[PDB]
Amino acid sequence: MHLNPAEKEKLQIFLASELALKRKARGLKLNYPEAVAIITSFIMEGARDGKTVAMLMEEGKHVLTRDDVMEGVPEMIDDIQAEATFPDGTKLVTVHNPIS
Amino acid sequence: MHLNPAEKEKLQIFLASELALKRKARGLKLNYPEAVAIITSFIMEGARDGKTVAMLMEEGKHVLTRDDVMEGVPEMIDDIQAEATFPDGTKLVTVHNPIS
Amino acid sequence: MHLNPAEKEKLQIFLASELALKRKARGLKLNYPEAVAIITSFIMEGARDGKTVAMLMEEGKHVLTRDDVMEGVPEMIDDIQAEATFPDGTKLVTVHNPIS
Amino acid sequence: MKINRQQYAESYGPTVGDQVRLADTDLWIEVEKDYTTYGDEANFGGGKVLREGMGENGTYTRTENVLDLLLTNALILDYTGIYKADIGVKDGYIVGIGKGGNPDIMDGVTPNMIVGTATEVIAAEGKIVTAGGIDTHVHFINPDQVDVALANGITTLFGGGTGPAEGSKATTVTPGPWNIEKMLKSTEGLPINVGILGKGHGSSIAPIMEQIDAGAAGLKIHEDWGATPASIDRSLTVADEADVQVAIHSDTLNEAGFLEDTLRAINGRVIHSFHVEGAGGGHAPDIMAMAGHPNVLPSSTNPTRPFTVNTIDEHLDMLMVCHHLKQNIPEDVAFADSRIRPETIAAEDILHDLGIISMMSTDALAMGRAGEMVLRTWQTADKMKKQRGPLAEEKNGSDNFRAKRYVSKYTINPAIAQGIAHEVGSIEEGKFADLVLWEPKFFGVKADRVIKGGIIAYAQIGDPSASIPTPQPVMGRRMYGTVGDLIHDTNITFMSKSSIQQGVPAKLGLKRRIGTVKNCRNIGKKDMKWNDVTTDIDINPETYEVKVDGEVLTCEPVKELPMAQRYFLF
Amino acid sequence: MKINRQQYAESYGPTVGDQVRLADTDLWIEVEKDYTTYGDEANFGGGKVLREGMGENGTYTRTENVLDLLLTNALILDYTGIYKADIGVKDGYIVGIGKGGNPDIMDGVTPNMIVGTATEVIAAEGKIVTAGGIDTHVHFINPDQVDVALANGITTLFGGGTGPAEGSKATTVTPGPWNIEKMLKSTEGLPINVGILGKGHGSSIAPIMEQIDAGAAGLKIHEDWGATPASIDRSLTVADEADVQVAIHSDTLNEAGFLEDTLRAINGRVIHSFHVEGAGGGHAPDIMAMAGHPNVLPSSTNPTRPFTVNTIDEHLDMLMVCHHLKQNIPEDVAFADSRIRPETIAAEDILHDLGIISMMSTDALAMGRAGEMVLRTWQTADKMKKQRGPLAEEKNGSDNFRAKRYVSKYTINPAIAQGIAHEVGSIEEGKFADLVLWEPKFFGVKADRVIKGGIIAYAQIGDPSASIPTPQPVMGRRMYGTVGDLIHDTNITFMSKSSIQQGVPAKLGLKRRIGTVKNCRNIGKKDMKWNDVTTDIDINPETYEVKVDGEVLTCEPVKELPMAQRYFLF
Amino acid sequence: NYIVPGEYRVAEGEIEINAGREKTTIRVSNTGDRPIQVGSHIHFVEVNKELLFDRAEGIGRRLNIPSGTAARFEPGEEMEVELTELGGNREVFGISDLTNGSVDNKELILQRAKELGYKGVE
Ligand code: NI
Ligand code: NI
Ligand code: NI
Ligand code: NI
Repeated sequence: MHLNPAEKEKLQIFLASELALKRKARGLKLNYPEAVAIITSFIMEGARDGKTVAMLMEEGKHVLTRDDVMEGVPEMIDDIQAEATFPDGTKLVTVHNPIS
Repeated sequence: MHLNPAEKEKLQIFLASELALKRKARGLKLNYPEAVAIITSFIMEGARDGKTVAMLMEEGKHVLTRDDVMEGVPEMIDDIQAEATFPDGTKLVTVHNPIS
Repeated sequence: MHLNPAEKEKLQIFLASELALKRKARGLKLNYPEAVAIITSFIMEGARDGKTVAMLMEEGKHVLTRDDVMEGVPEMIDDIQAEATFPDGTKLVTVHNPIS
Repeated sequence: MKINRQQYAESYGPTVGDQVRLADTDLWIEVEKDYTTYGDEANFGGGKVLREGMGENGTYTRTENVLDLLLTNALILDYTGIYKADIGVKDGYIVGIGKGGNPDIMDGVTPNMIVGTATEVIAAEGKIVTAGGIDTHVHFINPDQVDVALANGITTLFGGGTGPAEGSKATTVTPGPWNIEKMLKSTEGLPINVGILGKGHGSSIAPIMEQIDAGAAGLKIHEDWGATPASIDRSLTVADEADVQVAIHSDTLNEAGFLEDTLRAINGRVIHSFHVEGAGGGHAPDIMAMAGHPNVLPSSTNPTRPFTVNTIDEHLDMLMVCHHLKQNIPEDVAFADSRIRPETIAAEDILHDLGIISMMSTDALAMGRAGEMVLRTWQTADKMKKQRGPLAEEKNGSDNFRAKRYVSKYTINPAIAQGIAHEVGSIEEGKFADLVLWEPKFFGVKADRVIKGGIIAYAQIGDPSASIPTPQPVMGRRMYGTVGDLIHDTNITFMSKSSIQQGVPAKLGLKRRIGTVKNCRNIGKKDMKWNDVTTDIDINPETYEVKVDGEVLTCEPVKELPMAQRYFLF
Repeated sequence: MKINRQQYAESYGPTVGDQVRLADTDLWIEVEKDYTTYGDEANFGGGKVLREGMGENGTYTRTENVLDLLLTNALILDYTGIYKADIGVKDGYIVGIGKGGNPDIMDGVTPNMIVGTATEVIAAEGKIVTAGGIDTHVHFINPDQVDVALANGITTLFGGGTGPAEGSKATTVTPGPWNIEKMLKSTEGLPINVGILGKGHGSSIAPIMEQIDAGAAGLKIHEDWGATPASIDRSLTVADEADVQVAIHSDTLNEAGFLEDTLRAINGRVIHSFHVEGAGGGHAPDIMAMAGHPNVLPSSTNPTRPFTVNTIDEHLDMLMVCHHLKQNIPEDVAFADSRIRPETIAAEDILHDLGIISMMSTDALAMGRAGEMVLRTWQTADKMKKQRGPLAEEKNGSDNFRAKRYVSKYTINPAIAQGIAHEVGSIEEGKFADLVLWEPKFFGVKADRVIKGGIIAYAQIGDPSASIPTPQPVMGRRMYGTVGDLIHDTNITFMSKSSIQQGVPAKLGLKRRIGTVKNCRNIGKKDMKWNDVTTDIDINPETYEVKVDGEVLTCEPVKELPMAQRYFLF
Repeated sequence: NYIVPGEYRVAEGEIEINAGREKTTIRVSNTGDRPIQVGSHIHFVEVNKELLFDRAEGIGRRLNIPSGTAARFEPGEEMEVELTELGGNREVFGISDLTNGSVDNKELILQRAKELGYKGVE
């Protein structure tokens, strides 16, 4: 596979997102790390899909809403940042105030 | 996400349980680490759901039965122990003789 | 569970295969590490199922075809090798030119 | 020109009279005073104040009142106060707490806090800064426990063990000269401060004392090695000669005596009483009465902290495993059961709130959680505010009195008890620069950056391949203070005066900073900061009811805690 | 007997006139010459040539012209040529480039490249071999960044920092004697070559110079510490005395001067201009004009490399975080915005292709990616071939001229700039054996094996429990060169002449190889290999249009790059 | 009742910066063709030569703005700014090398400024 250090680490974001999505599916309001994992994995999968950085900056604000998460979680997350390989190489996506 | 050392490690219990559940779904009798992974992940997800320690001590005995596992596996597992964050903080669940 | 070093590492092949299978399911042509992960996990799950080494050497050539992967990926993968616990202990499976 | 308070606090952190919520608790801390000069606040970055000729002095060499490191705009939470200041570090020690910058052009600069060519900057605006936690009940069982401790802001581990041997899995003991030497050498690779306890057992002085001369920093008396009147007496005789502390886990079984017999053997000498409530061990059912005595320095271990609806159910199997007991032996189960009492656990919450139990500790991996001493301290304080109300001593609607009482339990008090408060345990000038930065939203839960001897040792930081350090995954990671030979200069091995005088560090090739244990025998409960209460504690032998000043101490267990499911992935 | 070309290349790697595609780019390199004797190629294995009495000599002791290591059949890509040879290593250094084997029976053996009893063999047939990358813009923020760098073929890190402190997160600076000493000691545990930059700020000489005497290898002038005329002047005075290099990130704000004022302060002295395009920092909008001057050694950092459709959108938030800026301060945002210009980023692509920007670098973790210097160099070369065509200088349909121009940007040129090219930066006899093997399909993307001082330090290798090393999972892993004390012999700490003369390594107990920084002050743009162009660069202050020789330099951003989604899992 | 973890409850009132120090308003023009941004703590007389203002009025002074903020001058832009007095020892070293000592040496500072072409020495 030739995995580099970042590829290894970022597998665990995907894993945490899968865990969090299962918890959401059985009706739980998500906590801070769960919410961050879901939004982060969404960004990296979006890059893999070939979306632009600008598309993901705006889509990332509509992945989870306040009714999906515990009290205070929206205010705990000021932004989420993730880097992934776009068709034009690695780029940084920053999503400001992802959950209103 | 601010993952601490335990959060990182415990992701791999969830992963092993997912692997084991796929093997069970395609008709395989489960082995020792598979059985332990499934029961352990069940406990940690139960805590996340807000069950009590006492509920999980008794539910953990009904997750897998002897026909789900290979010969000798029930007798290899004297107990399973797991810690997770309950609504009232971290607690230890011990399931004695989980598979009769 | 008593995980040894190899059991820990090989969990991440299963994880990468799950990631890659999700990408394939949403219509993406797979890249080099994705393709390697899928074929590798297929081999290790086949061993767990109790297939023979000879069966997996031939099945591994039919898991992914060239239309499943990006341009050049078939020619990048000369072979895939994986070790897993068969009913008769650990064995090496080598799949030559898995994607024609 | 004037700045509104909201905007000022966003830019520089809070100032006098502002309050900050601790994590998702109900606890509020209030800034008591501020060392700054408004308009001359230090800050670093593009176009900011700490630049040459401006807030950075370009004239002075390092030796001329210049700092190695300035933490700007810290909200300090310490036994000494809750207040706003810059913190200056030099040669690995805190040298100034006040106002940093450049006396060329700024008013009110503390004279030894010059930002010069030699100065690194850490921005602490918007952070709470505390001393590193001092955990005095550590079982050295699994080296992976160190990062667990660092991630919750612990910077000193005192205890014993040789790894997952049954003696170490039960007791904080590194026994004898050879095991002590081996563990001192292991310590060279542990990125945290360490002191090692020998076995406080024997009927002759020499077998015990030779552990102190070998490099132990104290002793542990544990019932699993025989907490007999003789072992108690000999250990304290040794400690009084050597100037080290003795920790005790007393005879739960009451085999050779009741509590009063243990106290007679102690004979008024200073002792640190571990897990004083007794679930973690000690004379059944009344060991917690030790916390009333003037010669006792009392600590709790963390699994009983605070009293919750699940607390009892987890304990029996935890105890059986720790103490190597058998479920098929009736007396083993009866021994275990004798230690688990809701009446004394409930009273323990209240005794903490009253300042009668002075310290917290983990009991890491032997009925305790290595990364939850700080966590559970604040959960206890929060539960007590909810159930007992603000303490009488509070003002302004803040919880400052409670916050000083509770922060002392895991910082200064354990350091005083173990004879190491000259080096660690508080944010004071002249002490080692072991500092923990916390985002208030994560306070007591997950540390932002852990500074050890003036260099960052551990941090919550993101993708190492990214353009900046903030992208995911953000996780706890060892930093440069732990790498190569820097691990030697950023950490202290605490040892007895005699082992230091006898040249043990040179003999063993120890390269770590060597700290001297001292002033352990001339202290008492009165020396525990904010937690100095002595009183007669009565524990009913039939009902286990705890009374102080003729009043039954009891409270309800809670179904939910803050600093829990909002934060943790598992 | 004759062998067809296809079969010859499959067995021994390519020979004279054969071409090889670099990864999935459009770039082709051609073998210019071959040192072998056809029929006497060295190879190792069962029944192969390097066996006793045959291609291995059984007579000579190690000192008698025998190698410690032979890399067989390498395709070398270097500023010195693109050619086929065996590479011989001894005492950690490259001692021979030519033809290895046994003079007993083989024709054309280079006299000091005998394969003997003492010789290890690495098969390089079918591999491209390059010098290790020299990254001269490293922020030491997170130790996990080292493996990231090694995985993309970087073997030397020059820069500064103390971990994730705000000063280090913004600037490549390890400030003052104490922080420098601490980081030299940390370096003992980092499996890569290192040199440390001090703070190039002050109005008096002594505070700056004492950093050089403490062990710094150079200085960084950064606007966040005040990139004033005084700090520039004093740093260069120090550098001229000490024979070390100065890197500059200039005053973006134009606060104390415009570009012409910075150039006047420099006063014709040698300087390394970091991120010369300016998104990473410097006089807005015209800093890139520095790359025309004969006394400037100009580098780019990597996030602007090459110009793509997403490049601009990622930059604002990246910059705000790096420089500790606030979104609620209008002037902070205006400062950030002033640095992000498609006009100068597009021109930067072309300036690289023309040999006007001489170097690449990362800016690791402070607006740059630790593992993408090599990656983005080749993506830039590929984009330029697509948009500008083969360079006029090319022959045979190959891209050899471009490949030598671009490989120089991250190997020899940074080494020359920092005064370390006597030790590292190219595959030449007498230099340290820092070598990277690449499969052509992974060239510039993921290194196969990274050799440090003649021992493999990092490799893409599989299951450690398997019967052979190739089964999955194949990932980057530290090898034996990083373990135990071998980490000391396989890596160099570069230091100033004065610190070496003053015995700093012995004082600090440094066990690594010590490299001397020298010949930094007597060089210029003319000394940059394949990238030596001086010219008047005009940058329009209204439109930001860049002109050279009266022609506007512009190109389009691309939507896709090679060396991207074919290779990476995320 | 809603809990925002780690939230502030700030006190009432406002913070006066640089209290008790003399304030001075002056007009300043960017005569250059590139933007100039000036930080809160730079000795005001030592700013970019192409800023035109009464240089004498910048001696011993800096911008009266919150610590860490700046004033931005676009090309050709003239605006009024408020200055406050430097404190501490009232000495400046380095920067543009116009002072290197007490800010009381007005005549020497202005002589150096004029010789080096800092605009607005009268
Ligand atoms: Ni105990
Ligand atoms: Ni214990
Ligand atoms: Ni820069
Ligand atoms: Ni930089």
